Amino acid sequence: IVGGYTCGANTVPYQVSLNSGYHFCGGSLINSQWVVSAAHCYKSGIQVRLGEDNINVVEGNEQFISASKSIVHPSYNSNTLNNDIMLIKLKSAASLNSRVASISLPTSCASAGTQCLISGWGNTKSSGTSYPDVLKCLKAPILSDSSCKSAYPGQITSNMFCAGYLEGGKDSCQGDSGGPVVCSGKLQGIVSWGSGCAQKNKPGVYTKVCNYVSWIKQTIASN
Ligand SMILES: NC(=[NH2+])c1ccc2[nH]c(-c3cc(OC(F)(F)F)ccc3[O-])nc2c1
Ligand SMILES: [Ca+2]
Repeated sequence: IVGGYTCGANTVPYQVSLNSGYHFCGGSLINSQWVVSAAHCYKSGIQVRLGEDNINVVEGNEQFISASKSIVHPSYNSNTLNNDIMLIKLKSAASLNSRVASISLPTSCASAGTQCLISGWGNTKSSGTSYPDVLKCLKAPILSDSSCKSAYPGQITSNMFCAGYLEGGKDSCQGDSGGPVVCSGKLQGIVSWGSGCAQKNKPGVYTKVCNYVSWIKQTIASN
């Protein structure tokens, strides 16, 4: 997260870190046995780490659960990142409490101007790599479709939305991938891609979760 702030231990209880011997993507807990992340974060040997704040130290509240299976959207395209969403089922259910909780899926899509919270352990430098130990947060607005499409001509599908600042300085970045964009208590986006990080006129692009709620409910119901 570039230009963000320290969220504070366990203030984002649905945030999860996907770990394969190191933190490589974020994710969101949506029920005690399922997590939603980005299809581009797929890999085998994923351990889901819940209740995390400092990812390099055990300080209490963490639950490390192995993924039983990851379900990448059947129509995911890695060259366009269209349908960039993946569901991960946990080997056992997580214990939910105030530090570990799920986030609700949206009943409606959010409008431009909606302010959302984006969080992650991704890079905090737009030029170079600085990875924090603790969870960073950023409050960003969803942009209008015209500004999004004007920023990435021909690269935005209807399953993507842009959120961020065109002046630059504040944005999600590598390492934040797969994580949550929550607006009004609902999971509205998944950190997907962008050109560089916090670059002027290059806002972040997010998977539009409201378009996948029936797919998520149907897939969880049959697995
Ligand atoms: N500017 C953004 N809002 C943004 C968001 C997620 C990203 N994820 C990545 C990303 C970058 C990776 O390494 C690469 F820069 F060499 F391509 C690898 C995985 C990523 O998800 N870049 C990203 C940029
Ligand atoms: Ca920790």
